[PDB]
Amino acid sequence: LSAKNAILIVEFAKDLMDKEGKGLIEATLDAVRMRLRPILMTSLAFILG
Amino acid sequence: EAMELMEQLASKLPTGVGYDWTGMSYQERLSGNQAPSLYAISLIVVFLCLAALYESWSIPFSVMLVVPLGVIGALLAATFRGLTNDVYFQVGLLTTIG
Amino acid sequence: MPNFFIDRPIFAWVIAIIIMLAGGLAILKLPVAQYPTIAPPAVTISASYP
Amino acid sequence: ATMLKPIWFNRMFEKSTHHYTDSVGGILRSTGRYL
Amino acid sequence: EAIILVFLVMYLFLQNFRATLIPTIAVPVVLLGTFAVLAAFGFSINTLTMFGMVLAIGLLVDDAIVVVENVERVMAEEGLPPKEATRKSMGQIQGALVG
Repeated sequence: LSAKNAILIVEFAKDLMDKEGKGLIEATLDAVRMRLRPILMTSLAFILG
Repeated sequence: EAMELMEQLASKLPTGVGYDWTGMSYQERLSGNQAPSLYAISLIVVFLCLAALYESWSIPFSVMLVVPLGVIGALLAATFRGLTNDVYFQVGLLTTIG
Repeated sequence: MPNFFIDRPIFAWVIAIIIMLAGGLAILKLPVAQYPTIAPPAVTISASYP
Repeated sequence: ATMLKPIWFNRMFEKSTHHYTDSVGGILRSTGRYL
Repeated sequence: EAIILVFLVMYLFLQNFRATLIPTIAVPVVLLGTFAVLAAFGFSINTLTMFGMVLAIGLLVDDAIVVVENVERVMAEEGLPPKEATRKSMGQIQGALVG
């Protein structure tokens, strides 16, 4: 599971890091940190289950 | 219809005398009633496959309700000749509806 | 091609019903047990001499 | 793609994600010894 | 309880009747299919399979949500008609799911 979330994060970063070339640090963290919705929802569901 | 009579006659025997079924009777009892369920599941699978081939849910009915037209000929011929409902007749109905 | 199925919802729906029906039929016939056959098979020989 | 149509806790979620981005940037300023 | 509770939390998050039934109808299909696959291999239903599967339901709902929420987020952000938005989106996320 933890590997799956890590892979999601790194793939989302690299998608615009390589195909778009938006940035290296200052432009990738901003576009990646907004993906905290699914991780939090899934963790909440799994613990509550 | 004779099975209920047979068990009714089995019910009034003296104590210590039980009943059992052997041979083809045991096979018939063990097989159970699965032909109507098989027919229903085949019907459902055919409906689903047809609706897959077409798109609308109503179009498959036009093909699905053509069975009796072909079935009528098989029964007419069977009654005229004096046939019996055996496996060859069943596979004949199957290929005709196909 | 998961781009072809967008304008053909019925195909996905019918394969869904197909797998649902297969699963239900498997469930109805499968027997419920406790544990698998997890043990070393053994053969026992018994003799008596009163 | 078929059944979806376009047509009070959201502000707390916006605050929390803004705080999360702020903390991520703050910890990313140095890293290194904290690692 | 797991399958009802996941719907409850997803309704709490998304807050709309639409776009919430998709995982709750995807999960039973996967459940029945896993039962059928286990039947095909000759295994029986016992405690171990149930425990493994109540372990795996988390990754199943994960696989559902990673698609549905991605689609919802992109169609909300892009301000575009749903058809081509979802087209571009699944085209973009297919490789990541495969990997």
